[PDB]
Amino acid sequence: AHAFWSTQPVPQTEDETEKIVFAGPMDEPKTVADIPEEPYPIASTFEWWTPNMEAADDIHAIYELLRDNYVEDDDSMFRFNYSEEFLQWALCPPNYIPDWHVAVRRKADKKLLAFIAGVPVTLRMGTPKYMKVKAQEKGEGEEAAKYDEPRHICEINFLCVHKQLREKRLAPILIKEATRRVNRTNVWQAVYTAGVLLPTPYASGQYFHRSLNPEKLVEIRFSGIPMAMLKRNYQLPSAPKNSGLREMKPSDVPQVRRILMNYLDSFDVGPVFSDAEISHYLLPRDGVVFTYVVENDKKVTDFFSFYRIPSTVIGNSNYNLLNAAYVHYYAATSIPLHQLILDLLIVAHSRGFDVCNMVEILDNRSFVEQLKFGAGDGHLRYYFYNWAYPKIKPSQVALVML
Ligand SMILES: CCCCCCCCCCCCCC(=O)SCCNC(=O)CCNC(=O)[C@H](O)C(C)(C)COP(=O)(O)OP(=O)(O)OC[C@H]1O[C@@H](n2cnc3c(N)ncnc32)[C@H](O)[C@@H]1OP(=O)(O)O
Ligand SMILES: COc1cc([C@H]2SCC(=O)N2Cc2ccccn2)ccc1O
Repeated sequence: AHAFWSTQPVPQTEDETEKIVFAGPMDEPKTVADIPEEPYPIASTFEWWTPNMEAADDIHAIYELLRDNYVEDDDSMFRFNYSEEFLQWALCPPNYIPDWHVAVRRKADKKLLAFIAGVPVTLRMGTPKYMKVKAQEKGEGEEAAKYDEPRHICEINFLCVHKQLREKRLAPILIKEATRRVNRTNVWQAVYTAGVLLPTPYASGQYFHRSLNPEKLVEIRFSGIPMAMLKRNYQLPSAPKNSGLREMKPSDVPQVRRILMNYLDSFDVGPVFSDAEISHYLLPRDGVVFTYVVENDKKVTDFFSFYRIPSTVIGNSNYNLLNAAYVHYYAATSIPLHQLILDLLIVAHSRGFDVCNMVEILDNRSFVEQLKFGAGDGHLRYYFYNWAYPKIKPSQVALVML
């Protein structure tokens, strides 16, 4: 059984979620007034802390916790090493809610012991297309469309319990207190992803990896194999191919918004961004996010973005860090996607990245073979809290998780 997740308003089995035909809430309907104003009880040796994620020193403390105690691969060879500048960026988008950033500290020495963050996101999460077709067949269109409006919900990430406190049931308490703070803000859904299987994902996709520095990837034992031929296989132009590719600037915001919103529209689950959220999530930030538009005749017709997450290489001597670029949002209207993403690779490689990672969401599958991405061991499972949702393919997901 799941002593925690069984008590939660999520579908409980694969079986249950094959049964779901309409999008909609699961729990009893509640009001802010129904929600306790006191934080969830925790042991007297601990205290709740709300870090200030725009304070360098508080960001550094979260940083160290995640550097030492966040997500590893199944073989404990790699561990995410999210940068401080990246943490500020991911956790402080426009209209972020400081109270959604939730820590536990040892009351004695203020040692940071645990963390979970929520940020606001406006998400389209109405009944998916294949199920609206069935609803129409059965004269149930209105029930199917009832929750079509884009919803203001919580996106959770960065759940982390210090290694020294593992399997002590501290993660359920963090999730309950996060849930409480979010509910007190009159928000009743969340979206989150995990590499592990929990009850119960609405979508799952494989990760894909494109080697940019195979010598290094082999050396750290991420890849296997002659090195001259492997280098030759993965070699890339030294400069981008699309004439008038350039980094995004602030005046591109409205057109990038337009073409992104038009594109993400075609997917069942996807975010809606204001101009302020496009500027936050897509304007270039050194070491963090990198975004390039195609502009021809003073008009932005395509773009791509990727973000950086270095990983600690745990076992190797010769290297302590892996530099990885993650495919972020993009849109193509003037060139095949593979031609657009080729430039992403050239740019990533030119800037010193070792590998380009993505999950098979969006139309990421459409360029896998031609650009030489290979399937990895990772899977990313997508979940909602308090939201019934029919199983969809990952190529119907348009929400990139950081
Ligand atoms: C309305 C708004 C709602 C807001 C909240 C929305 C929900 C958000 C949900 C969180 C979204 C997070 C998205 C990400 O950030 S996914 C990345 C999570 N982080 C890591 O994997 C870092 C390395 N690992 C750790 O820090 C710990 O092992 C964690 C903290 C993950 C578990 O700590 P620990 O190992 O010390 O265990 P425990 O004894 O305290 O707790 C055991 C219980 O925890 C359940 N568990 C294990 N892994 C996960 C997991 N990734 N999501 C949710 N639950 C998980 C597990 O099944 C068990 O419950 P049950 O099986 O007994 O029933
Ligand atoms: C080792 O395989 C994977 C690792 C990961 C995550 S787990 C901790 C981490 O640092 N990963 C990122 C990573 C590590 C090595 C190569 C590419 N991506 C995601 C997808 C994968 O296929």
